[PDB]
Amino acid sequence: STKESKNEKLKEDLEREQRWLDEQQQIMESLNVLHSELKNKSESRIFNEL
Amino acid sequence: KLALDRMRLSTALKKNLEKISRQSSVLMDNMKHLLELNKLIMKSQQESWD
Repeated sequence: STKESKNEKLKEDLEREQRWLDEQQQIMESLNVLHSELKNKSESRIFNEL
Repeated sequence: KLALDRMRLSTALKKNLEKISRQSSVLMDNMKHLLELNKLIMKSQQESWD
């Protein structure tokens, strides 16, 4: 009985960890793209703007 | 102490094997239940491993 309960909990945790890993991969990719875009890209100009 | 007791039990059980096969006991029901449980336990163990 204890082994059955352990297996059920293991499967549930596996599913949850897979979803979390997918979301974290997405977040990391977006953050890396944003950092690359930011890295890719004097009172006279301020006075001209005003 | 445990090793000596186990060896004594083993030889005493081997000496009377046929009596526990002809008209054996409810011990046969106990043995069939243990045999049914062990396989499921091992299968659950393998699943947990994976």
